[PDB]
Amino acid sequence: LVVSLRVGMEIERNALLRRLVDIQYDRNDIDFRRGTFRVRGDVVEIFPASRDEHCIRVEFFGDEIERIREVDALTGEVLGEREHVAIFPASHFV
Amino acid sequence: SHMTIEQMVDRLLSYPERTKMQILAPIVSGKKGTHAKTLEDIRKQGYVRVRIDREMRELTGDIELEKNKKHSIDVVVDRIIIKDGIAARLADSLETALKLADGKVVVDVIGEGELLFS
Repeated sequence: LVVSLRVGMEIERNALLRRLVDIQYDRNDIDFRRGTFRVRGDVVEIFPASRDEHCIRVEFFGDEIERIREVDALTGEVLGEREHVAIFPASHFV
Repeated sequence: SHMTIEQMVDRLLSYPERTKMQILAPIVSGKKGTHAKTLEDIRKQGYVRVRIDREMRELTGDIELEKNKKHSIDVVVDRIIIKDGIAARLADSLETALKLADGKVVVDVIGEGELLFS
């Protein structure tokens, strides 16, 4: 059920979106809350269900992930750069 | 004159499959100033790529503009390819750009020119 993401991974943006919805993340372009994601063109930001985790920013170029960063969603600040990340379901009840 | 989102999306869908396009928010056009506050707000809103004076530049690159010279700044909202199912994504990206640039959007068709909608 985990959604694995890595730089250079071939996946369409909307394919990632569907998979996130499948694991109980809601699209919320109007909130920063945990267990949702927001979409800004070819950038998808995922606010993990886990406390103490950072927002994950996934940058697409066509059907390829080009960059994955840990960010502060409130300020846009980049806190880390990643090769591989994994998103687990928003609830343990799936 | 005042196009609907449906009209905008259907225009882009008239291009051949595989056509590359960049959806731009023309936030500043031919205006003097450093535009420091503008660049800060757009960086804070999580945008990555901008076109500043015809140069593609990244935000958080420490951008400084000469105050007494005119500048143009476009936010690169999305970079898409015409293909099956893109309709909703085009709509969303066009809407995002229109909100950013107070009702104007620019679509750069790679290999062709630009389309201005409003």
